Amino acid sequence: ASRLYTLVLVLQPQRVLLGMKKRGFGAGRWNGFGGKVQEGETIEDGARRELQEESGLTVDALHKVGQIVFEFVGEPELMDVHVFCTDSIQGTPVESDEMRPCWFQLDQIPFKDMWPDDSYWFPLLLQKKKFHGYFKFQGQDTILDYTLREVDTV
Repeated sequence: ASRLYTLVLVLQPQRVLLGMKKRGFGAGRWNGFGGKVQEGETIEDGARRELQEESGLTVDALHKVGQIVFEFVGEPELMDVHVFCTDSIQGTPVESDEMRPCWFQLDQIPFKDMWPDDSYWFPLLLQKKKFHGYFKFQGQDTILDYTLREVDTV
């Protein structure tokens, strides 16, 4: 058993929007926007909801760019993360209770203050390659196992 999550990256030609997670899981790291998919919404609709709740933004179109499965040692549910991108946003990002948004130049992405798996798969998002990733963490800092590959269909 896995649990569905979303992650949304707003990726423009020379900049990417990230949020500093203020509370809960991953607090104190920059990440894309997202969360648990709820009952009664599609995965994409949950990604839009989470982007709106966390950043205030709405989007015309979301593109599927990846799937990453996370195992956390000692947690029974795997996280099945569906990764989306958009260039097209509507509105100005604003801070929420969960996230403080900020734009980053593509050569200044703050990997040292991001989940450690991001260093591995971001290069693929930036190159516009679709991917499937798996990472096994021991706590929040150590990757014990991982796999990563490009795919044709996400």
